Amino acid sequence: SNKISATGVLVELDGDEMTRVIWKKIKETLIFPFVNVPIEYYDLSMENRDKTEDRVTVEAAYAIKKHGVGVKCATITPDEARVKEFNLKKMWRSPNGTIRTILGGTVFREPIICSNVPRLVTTWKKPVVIGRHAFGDQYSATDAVVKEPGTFEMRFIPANGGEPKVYKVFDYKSGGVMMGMYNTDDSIRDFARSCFEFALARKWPLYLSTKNTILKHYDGRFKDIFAEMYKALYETKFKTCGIFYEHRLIDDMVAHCMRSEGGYVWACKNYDGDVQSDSLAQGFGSLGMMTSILMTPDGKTVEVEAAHGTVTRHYRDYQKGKETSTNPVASIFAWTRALAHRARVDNNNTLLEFTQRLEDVIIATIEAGAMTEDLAICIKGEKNVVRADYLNTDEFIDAVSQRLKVAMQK
Amino acid sequence: SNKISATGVLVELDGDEMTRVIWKKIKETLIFPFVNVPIEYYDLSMENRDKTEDRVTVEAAYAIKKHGVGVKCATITPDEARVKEFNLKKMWRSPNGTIRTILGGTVFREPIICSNVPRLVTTWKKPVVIGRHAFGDQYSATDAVVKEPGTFEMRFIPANGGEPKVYKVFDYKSGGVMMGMYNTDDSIRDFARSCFEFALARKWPLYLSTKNTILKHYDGRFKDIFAEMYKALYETKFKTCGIFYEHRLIDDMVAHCMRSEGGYVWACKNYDGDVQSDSLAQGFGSLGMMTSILMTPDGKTVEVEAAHGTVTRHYRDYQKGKETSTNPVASIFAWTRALAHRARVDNNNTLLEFTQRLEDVIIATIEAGAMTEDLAICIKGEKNVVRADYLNTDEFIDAVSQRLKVAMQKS
Ligand SMILES: NC(=O)c1ccc[n+]([C@@H]2O[C@H](COP(=O)([O-])OP(=O)(O)OC[C@H]3O[C@@H](n4cnc5c(N)ncnc54)[C@H](OP(=O)(O)O)[C@@H]3O)[C@@H](O)[C@H]2O)c1
Ligand SMILES: NC(=O)c1ccc[n+]([C@@H]2O[C@H](COP(=O)([O-])OP(=O)(O)OC[C@H]3O[C@@H](n4cnc5c(N)ncnc54)[C@H](OP(=O)(O)O)[C@@H]3O)[C@@H](O)[C@H]2O)c1
Ligand SMILES: [Ca+2]
Ligand SMILES: [Ca+2]
Repeated sequence: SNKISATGVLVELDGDEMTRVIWKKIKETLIFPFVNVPIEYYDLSMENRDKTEDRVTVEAAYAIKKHGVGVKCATITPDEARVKEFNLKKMWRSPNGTIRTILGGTVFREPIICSNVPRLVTTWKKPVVIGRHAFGDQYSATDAVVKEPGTFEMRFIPANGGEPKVYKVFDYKSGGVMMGMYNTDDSIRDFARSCFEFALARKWPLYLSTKNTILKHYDGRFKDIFAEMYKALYETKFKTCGIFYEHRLIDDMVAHCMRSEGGYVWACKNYDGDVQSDSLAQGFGSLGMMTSILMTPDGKTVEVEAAHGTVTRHYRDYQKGKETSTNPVASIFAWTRALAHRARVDNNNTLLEFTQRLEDVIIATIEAGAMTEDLAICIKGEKNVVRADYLNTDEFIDAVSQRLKVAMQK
Repeated sequence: SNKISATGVLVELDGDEMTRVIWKKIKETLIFPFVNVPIEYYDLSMENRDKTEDRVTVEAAYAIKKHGVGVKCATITPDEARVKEFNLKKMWRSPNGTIRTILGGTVFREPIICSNVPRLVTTWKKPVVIGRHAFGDQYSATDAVVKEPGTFEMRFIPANGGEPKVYKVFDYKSGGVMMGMYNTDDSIRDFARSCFEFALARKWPLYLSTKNTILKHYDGRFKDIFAEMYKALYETKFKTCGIFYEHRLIDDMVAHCMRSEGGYVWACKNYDGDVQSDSLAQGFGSLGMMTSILMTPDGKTVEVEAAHGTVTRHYRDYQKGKETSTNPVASIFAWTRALAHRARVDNNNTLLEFTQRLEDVIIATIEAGAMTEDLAICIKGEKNVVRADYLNTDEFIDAVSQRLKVAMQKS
């Protein structure tokens, strides 16, 4: 019972509403008792984001680049109703957006799985981790209606005074609609770097979906760039790891995902990752059972968080004194994942040990049958759920806490 | 009570490989012995499309437009390999894309369910019917890699002689990639008309996914057009059946599809409908249990078929001379679906009842354990099925024929 320490620092980003109440508890019960982390702490509450005029958000991001690891609690992103609620003198940009620009990199969503908790998709046994390429295809396109008959044309004008090449796209007769989109080789090459680095670190294979049958050039450039890089830099390493990479056609990927056991990383384009991430996440079940995690292209800088929001509907009931059974595992797993990275970077196996315990002690505690209300509802259905079927949030943490001590051997 | 018939006509398209052999028995066994509806027959064997330069294809399209109701056996879509196998001439176009263009409107995939055959998604208790647009967008789009540094711009050049309209799209420094797509107001309008008609006729409610969050002008146009057309011609008729039209984003809709019981028509754009139809394909179980049906904008003209292809691999065992358990139920349902549409235009409640019992009989056939391999692998899983769990194709069709004549008697 020597409490574990570290050698580098861990950047903590505190947040809002219900997840903050949960954050605080976790640190008191599942982290600070068992381990001493140096923590550079930025408070990203809405209150304190407003007070520093967002400066702490940016400060937090740069710290993550200096130090190399960050955990983030759910933070409210301000909108119109929020500016009236919290009296903000500015509608500040979503802190994730701010953070993500500065760090750069790609977001991987990895769900936590338990035996007894069933999935919507019977086949699924292991994580399917979708990486999403955020730099714009349709998200930075330029769209327009066509009210007159006429002709939609595309010019590529070379900057070295060279001859423009132009493209007949369509001659409309009645009305219509037109669009143009783009992407960079550098944005793609960074998307690729992230993916290869994540899947390698995780010791999973990597898939890539495109529709390159139809868009032989546009979607072709993705397939190629991944290929260029793979057999250059990654193929030997993956092959030592017992993993691989293949490009699949998007039509096969959805079918493969449907039919498959799982246990792989799925890298897909901006639009595809956006559409798929929601069905996929639904299918695995509770949003408390999944974590986000941005990974820069080098693979040394990581920001990690639960893939749910500040779960406000519950933060009301907590204010009103009512019992609440918000699921804390995604939050808890943000800590363990993030601390793991820290350990893997500093080559620190007492800390890397701890993270393995907690991760699996959580799965044990639910696998045995102690679970928050949402998981009960997967097993037992939404009618049928009685109070003895779920622990509330606080008594679940106290339940993983004892079970952790049990497995503090070594 | 002997054999019955109807005054309107079916339009039979003969197809090729395994599905052509199943086709031959389906008729002789399950439908012709109990139903004698007139048939303007058109053979569409890959054989014959070489022998008439893809021109029986087009003839058949216009045959259906003229007559109102087609049924189609699967056909080969010429690969570069199929050229060497059959004959040179031209590496032809797809007879599906050929007949679909000629007739206009939209294709709706509808799965068939059996209580004892599980889905991969533990909530799908009712069918989910994707209608894919199948025109424009990324499927007729121009694309280019960008090797130099330069500007990508878009010009709209009016036909009348007016001012071009230019759009600065991007300025490349390194290398990049570019693209442009169109869709037309009259393709979305006919996409819309068909869906509203189809959702109505089948008494299911109608969703439409877009991305008008992102693509305000482009996707909005779709949103606005269904909104226009719903109010002005369908919103009344929908409420007089107890159904609704709603738009959702594509994110909610795929979250919906996954968590929802089913029993709706989901109009998808050309790219969403290609992708999503494949997730639904696998999720329901077997392509043996799904029919593609093509409805024109007016909704008075249909060409129905099976969602699967010719089942080449099975046909290869048929040539070795070996046993095969190819699932005919989609092909049979393709008949009972056309004939049903033939009946509701003749007001023929006799033929309408035959189609419903035949379908009821194939369902209870499978619910009492009599089934083909694919459905055996759907229950027991790929590597745990043995010969004693499934019937071959002949045994199966014969098993339902026996079951059919008893249900004809007891009434
Ligand atoms: N990481 C981030 O920064 C991030 C991301 C997204 C949203 N948000 C913020 O969160 C706020 C609320 O957004 P929201 O309520 O739409 O999204 P949400 O927090 O994901 O809540 C949606 C609903 O999902 C259920 N849920 C989510 N997490 C859960 C958990 N851990 N345990 C049990 N149930 C859970 C709850 O349903 P019931 O009502 O049935 O209990 C909840 O009301 C917003 O102000 C937004 O800015 C932050
Ligand atoms: N006109 C059309 O309706 C249409 C549509 C799509 C494709 N096609 C054409 O069909 C040809 C063959 O393509 P394909 O083999 O990839 O697709 P397919 O004919 O749909 O067969 C795909 C595979 O899925 C399984 N399967 C499909 N239908 C089945 C059934 N009724 N019963 C049992 N198993 C079934 C079989 O796998 P196992 O052998 O593993 O059991 C089969 O080999 C191509 O030339 C293609 O162009 C035609
Ligand atoms: Ca999304
Ligand atoms: Ca497809």
